[PDB]
Amino acid sequence: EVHKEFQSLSVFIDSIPKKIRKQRLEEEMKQLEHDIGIIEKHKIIYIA
Amino acid sequence: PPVSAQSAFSYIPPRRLDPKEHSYYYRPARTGIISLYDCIFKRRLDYDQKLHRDDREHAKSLGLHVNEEEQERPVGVLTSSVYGKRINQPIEPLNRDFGRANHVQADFYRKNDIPSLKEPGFGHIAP
Amino acid sequence: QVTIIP
Amino acid sequence: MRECISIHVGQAGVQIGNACWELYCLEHGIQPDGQMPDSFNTFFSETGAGKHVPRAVFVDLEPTVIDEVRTGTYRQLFHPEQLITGKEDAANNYARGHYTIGKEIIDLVLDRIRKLADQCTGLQGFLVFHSFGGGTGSGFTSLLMERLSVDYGKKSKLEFSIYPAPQVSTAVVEPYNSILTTHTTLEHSDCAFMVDNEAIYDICRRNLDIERPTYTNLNRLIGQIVSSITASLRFDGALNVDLTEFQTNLVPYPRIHFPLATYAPVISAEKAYHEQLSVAEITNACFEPANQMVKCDPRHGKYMACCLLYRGDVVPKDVNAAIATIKTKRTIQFVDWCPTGFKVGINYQPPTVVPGGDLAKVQRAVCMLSNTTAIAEAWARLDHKFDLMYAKRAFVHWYVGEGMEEGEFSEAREDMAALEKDYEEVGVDS
Amino acid sequence: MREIVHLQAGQCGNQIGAKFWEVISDEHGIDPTGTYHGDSDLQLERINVYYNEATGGKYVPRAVLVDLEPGTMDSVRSGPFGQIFRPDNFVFGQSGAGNNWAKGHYTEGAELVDSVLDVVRKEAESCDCLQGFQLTHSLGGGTGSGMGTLLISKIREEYPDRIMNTFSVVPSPKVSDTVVEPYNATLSVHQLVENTDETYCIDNEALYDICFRTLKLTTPTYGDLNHLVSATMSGVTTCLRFPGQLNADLRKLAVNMVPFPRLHFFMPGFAPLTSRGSQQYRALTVPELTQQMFDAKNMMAACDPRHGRYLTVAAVFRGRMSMKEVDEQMLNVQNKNSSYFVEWIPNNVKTAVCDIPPRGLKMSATFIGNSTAIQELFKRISEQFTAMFRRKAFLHWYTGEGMDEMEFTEAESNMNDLVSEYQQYQ
Amino acid sequence: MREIVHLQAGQCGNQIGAKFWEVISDEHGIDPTGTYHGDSDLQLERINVYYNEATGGKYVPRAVLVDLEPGTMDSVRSGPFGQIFRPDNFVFGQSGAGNNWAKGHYTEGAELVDSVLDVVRKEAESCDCLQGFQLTHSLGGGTGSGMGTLLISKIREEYPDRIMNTFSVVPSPKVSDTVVEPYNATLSVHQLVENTDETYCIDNEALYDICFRTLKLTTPTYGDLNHLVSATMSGVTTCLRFPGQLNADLRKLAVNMVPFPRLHFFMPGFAPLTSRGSQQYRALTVPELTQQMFDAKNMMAACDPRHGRYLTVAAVFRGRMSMKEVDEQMLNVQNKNSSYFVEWIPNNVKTAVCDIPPRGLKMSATFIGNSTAIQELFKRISEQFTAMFRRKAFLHWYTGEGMDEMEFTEAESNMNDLVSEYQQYQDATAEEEGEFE
Ligand SMILES: Nc1nc2c(ncn2[C@@H]2O[C@H](COP(=O)(O)OP(=O)(O)OP(=O)(O)O)[C@@H](O)[C@H]2O)c(=O)[nH]1
Ligand SMILES: Nc1nc2c(ncn2[C@@H]2O[C@H](COP(=O)(O)OP(=O)(O)O)[C@@H](O)[C@H]2O)c(=O)[nH]1
Ligand SMILES: Nc1nc2c(ncn2[C@@H]2O[C@H](COP(=O)(O)OP(=O)(O)O)[C@@H](O)[C@H]2O)c(=O)[nH]1
Ligand SMILES: [Mg+2]
Repeated sequence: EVHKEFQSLSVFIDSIPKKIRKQRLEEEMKQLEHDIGIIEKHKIIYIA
Repeated sequence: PPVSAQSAFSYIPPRRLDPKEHSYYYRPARTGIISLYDCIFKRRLDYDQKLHRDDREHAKSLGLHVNEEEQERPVGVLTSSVYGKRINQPIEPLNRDFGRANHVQADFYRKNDIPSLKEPGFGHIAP
Repeated sequence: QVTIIP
Repeated sequence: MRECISIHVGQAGVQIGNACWELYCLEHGIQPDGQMPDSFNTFFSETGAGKHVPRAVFVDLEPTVIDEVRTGTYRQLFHPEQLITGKEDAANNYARGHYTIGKEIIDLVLDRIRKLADQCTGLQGFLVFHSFGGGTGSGFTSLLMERLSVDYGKKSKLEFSIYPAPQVSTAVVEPYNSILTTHTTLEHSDCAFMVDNEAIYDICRRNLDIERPTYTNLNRLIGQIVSSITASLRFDGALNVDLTEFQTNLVPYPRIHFPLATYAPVISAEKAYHEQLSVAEITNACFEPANQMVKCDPRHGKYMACCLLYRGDVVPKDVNAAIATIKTKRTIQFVDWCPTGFKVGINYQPPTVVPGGDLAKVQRAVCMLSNTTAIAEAWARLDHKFDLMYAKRAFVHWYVGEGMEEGEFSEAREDMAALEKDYEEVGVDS
Repeated sequence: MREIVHLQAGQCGNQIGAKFWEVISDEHGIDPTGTYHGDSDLQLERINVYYNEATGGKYVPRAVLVDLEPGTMDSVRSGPFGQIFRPDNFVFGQSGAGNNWAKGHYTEGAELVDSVLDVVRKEAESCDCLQGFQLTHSLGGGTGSGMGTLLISKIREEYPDRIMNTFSVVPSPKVSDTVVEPYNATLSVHQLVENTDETYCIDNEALYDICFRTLKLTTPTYGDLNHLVSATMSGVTTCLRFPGQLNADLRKLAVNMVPFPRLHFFMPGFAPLTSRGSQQYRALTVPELTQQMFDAKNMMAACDPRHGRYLTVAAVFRGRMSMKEVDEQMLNVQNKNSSYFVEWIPNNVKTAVCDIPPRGLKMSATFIGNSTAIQELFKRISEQFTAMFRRKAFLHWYTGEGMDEMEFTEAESNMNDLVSEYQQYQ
Repeated sequence: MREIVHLQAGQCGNQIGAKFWEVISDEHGIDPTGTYHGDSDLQLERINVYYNEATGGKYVPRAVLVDLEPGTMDSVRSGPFGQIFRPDNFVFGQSGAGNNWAKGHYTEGAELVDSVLDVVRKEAESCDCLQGFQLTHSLGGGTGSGMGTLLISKIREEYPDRIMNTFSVVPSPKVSDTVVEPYNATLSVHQLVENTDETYCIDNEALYDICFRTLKLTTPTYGDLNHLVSATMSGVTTCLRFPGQLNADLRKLAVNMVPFPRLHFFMPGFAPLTSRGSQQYRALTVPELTQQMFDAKNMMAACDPRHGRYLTVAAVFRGRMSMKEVDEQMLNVQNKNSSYFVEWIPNNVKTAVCDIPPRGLKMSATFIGNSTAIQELFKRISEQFTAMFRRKAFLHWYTGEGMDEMEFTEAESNMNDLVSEYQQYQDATAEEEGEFE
């Protein structure tokens, strides 16, 4: 869903709210990939 | 989109096939890849050897089952496939009486062992 | 070979 | 011992060739995989495992018709290399198929035809399948055949050409490709048979009880003719017929080597249920203008020579009684310098049919090969069509832009004129 | 195996191309996400003609999108199928042309050309056997006629021995939506006659009359018009990607329909168009199609062939059928209308049959005709041009851009001998 | 078995080196604590190249950190990966450089290098046998240029038969940061010609163009600048630490790319660079990586390669791949751009293939180019030098520390001849006829 919004963003970006929204989306996607990779590293999971 | 620009001559959704009798072909739709994220991160590190370009995956009919799907259809969608449809039910049996052979080569010429210059010995029963 | 999460 | 290499060029050759190689496999009892469940030696090569490889070479400049062969029911039957595919089609251009594109693949097809002829202890001849309309079937086969004549000196070569009909046509530039190729086959050929599309359309609609015929339906009937021609190499008979000898009785002069092929009987199963078919009427059906497969009337000309091929239960006596009836009939006219113009041949095996086909099970069939004076009318209308194109410079720049020089258009036309005056010179009585 | 590059110039060509990529993704069963959801192994057997593989089993179009305003592609990207495109193929400027041919060709259009030729060269180099190009434009706008004529001039001199085709929305008399359209059309057709192999003329009057008289649609919006254009545009390149009994590619059609290098303007047509209520009573056969195909009410351009002569006729057929009726009926219409065909070309008509039909119909047909009726369209454009030019109107938006007065007489002379060349062959 | 001693000088060199040690510890699976947390066995097979085994199974880097100001290494040790460095490798003076080449090379730098060479001697005599030296610095400041070239001069004297590799941040014409920058650039490239075997010139403008146009970041801050350098860093020496089909170390690159002993200025390049919005829509193919090599937009040195000719090109690939499409694409590029490669040197491109790609990527590659287009960088510095020199501007801060006037004239003269061998070899023809007309 977040990547669908990211590709739904416009092609030319110059406004400050547009840049802020783009950067927030990019950081969200990066952190989502980090969590998915951490979970997908191995099969069995123990938590504290 | 505006309702004025919206028209009902041709509304195309993501392509859903009705039951197999509704399609031009006799087969339900392929499921394909269900996870875009798996599609975009779980690629192949290995390179397959026959593909001169890893882009064109089906380079020369690699893993396309068009042949037995033509056999599965009662009549083919290709007119070039009409030829081989009716081969495994025959109408008349084959007639093999009038077939040429090589009796000269099958009787006159032999390979080896030189049968003239040896005693017969083992396994010679008189005719 | 074991993942641990806080 | 005896064998012949078949080559199929163009989309016409490939789509006629899969129908031929179906008929060959059903006639010899060979499965599509290539294994039997010594008459096949003329068309197949043996593998030590027992698989039979056909001696056919499929060449085309586009992959749209070769891919269905590589994915059809005969995928594993053919050799994976004998299906040779080019890059771009000639697109009904003789200049493209003879000077720009065909030079890329000619070294490859000559390499395979040399490899396939290296297994030949002694070869009878070649069989070529092409059409005069298409660019691949006209432009490529002109350079292939002249290079084959340079490579091989006096090996016989047989064509099965498809002619542009007087009324129907599938393209506009067809009279250009026909004239500039029959120029090449005039001096670089041994024998070439003519087949028209429109006449077989009339035969299929009238006698065969089909209102909706298909290209699949024509290719079986012409496939039966080629099997009737090459029947006596495979199967014994009272009078065995060899490739060198019905080529002996059909060319009175080096210039005239254009016979016409007709087949009889060709009728449906319901028609054959009522009408019995003896030897006298099946050879009477050979000369009928309503039964010929070339759009010309032989009553406007005279017969030069005739060759008859018989299959099945045919007696040598009543074929001679039938020939005397044809000779004594007034309508059939022969030249004065050829009193004996007939040749007969008998084979014992009856023709086979394919399931899903049309032709009925018949004891006896006959194939007639005729040389007729009346065939010059077909060349007359196409020459008139050709000069009517050329009088206002129509479609000339497409040929010229490939490196094709302008004078060959006039050179081919004057040789086609000289072919007409040579043809008119013979048919006068002394 | 054979490769065609798509280009979209102007706003009008963008929505036509967007509808074009929608209907052929449906024809090949491509989901709007980008994956494959299809029901044939023939769909994927030749899919690389219009698509590039993405890694892991995705397909992206081989198209580039150009204009002078970024507001157009914002709707295109946010469209129903806008998410399949490549985000680096979008090339745009900052200042619009404003329906000025001078601005799109000389001053402003000279900067985006240096940025788009890198993209189209990178896309053409990636494919192995490039067949040619295709592009869509409109002659009533500054972008579609200004830089599009410069785009074809530079591609032709860079790739000389290839083929391509244009799809041009020709201006029409009564629905002229811009006061400078005769100036935009006249200066663009002069570039097209020597630098284009195939040109297909689309008239907005004809597309209105198709829906008014044949489809009987009460609201024929631009989405319906583009689907009508895309239907007759997807059918000309069917034999490249689908097998058939009589194959005919773009080079096959061009060598037969172009007898002289200055005669390459063609009037398209689509056969199986049928209204809503009359679909039930209309019984689908081959001789039906050729009766509707040659109807003057079913043409794609506002020119009546009854006032002209038919040079050559192209008809490609879609779907499984036998073609004795194709060959017989098309002989019947050639022998019956003896005075409507040229006598110096016998066998005016070329046929082609493909096995795969469009989705939802057993069969279809597409008609391509070369005729002398287009000289009436060229002479009415020329007479509107010389009426506008006689009193020196709107010349300060062109001569002030850095281009002189003599080219107007040059383009007028190029229109004079073109209609003379068309008339003398009649 | 072949160890590499890393040197970091100046503020710019320390920040890039901190990013460099972060990248290759991520490659080798070293956590910031100092232990080993990896999944494969090939990470540990060649680990002594950059690391020293310590007590408790911990690994410490073989790097020394020098600076005339103390404040920078507080930020270095407070970073994410600054706690792996041992404290006695931090050597600092007292007074700042002042952006003065005289202070960094003669007055402040003289006392400090006696303590710097003590630690370097201890590290190099703890290796099995050394392979080479690696140094990160910038020519703009005083510590990076003045002390950086002094450490090159003294080490090359002490170790004569080694390999010397440097990664230098050249000045830029338009985003120029220091007013006295053309003085320090001119007074340091002279020392870098004589005593270096490889020189890797990196420009800030060219990497800004890479981030703006190719990578397409709204805010590519200095964390993203130094990471792109660090990716190019590890691609040069990935052969010494990982196995591959075709092996080529620094000495392989030294022999093949240096035709004459003073022609050793190379521009770097890192092949796979995708934006986040187009990470998903493009194919990572060996034809694509070859296409992303030679475009002028991907260069880290701000010199147009089309204005010159490639003397020698090196390409080091990583990942599982057959070498025919590698060999076919190199031959296709050399054949299509025949005028842009030198005629009297056949086969201008050397290929190297490794089997271990970087983390989180399918395949990767590194482009290194010895081109004659680098002469524009040297002539624009000399023109900026001479114009500022003609009015004797800013020279009392140089002549007040004991420098004379004629050193500036000598360095200008050696820049004037250095571009002269670049120009005559660019215009050199395979046959002696065809010129001198
Ligand atoms: N009788 C008969 N003729 C055929 C058949 N298939 C194709 N043809 C002939 O082929 C001619 C046109 O040539 P094409 O179909 O284009 O094939 P081609 O010879 O390879 O020419 P290109 O495709 O342009 O390379 C038509 O006029 C047909 O007469 C067939 O199955 N039977
Ligand atoms: N057939 C068709 N024509 C269109 C469509 N949209 C706009 N047009 C025509 O395009 C003309 C305006 O062209 P314009 O958009 O200014 O061209 P541009 O400057 O190149 O973008 C109008 O006269 C319309 O008739 C469409 O969806 N279909
Ligand atoms: N690429 C890059 N350049 C840097 C960075 N930090 C500083 N610089 C450059 O270094 C130059 C100043 O060098 P300086 O710090 O005075 O050198 P020093 O006095 O020897 O420490 C400036 O022109 C910057 O462009 C960095 O993190 N990345
Ligand atoms: Mg063909």
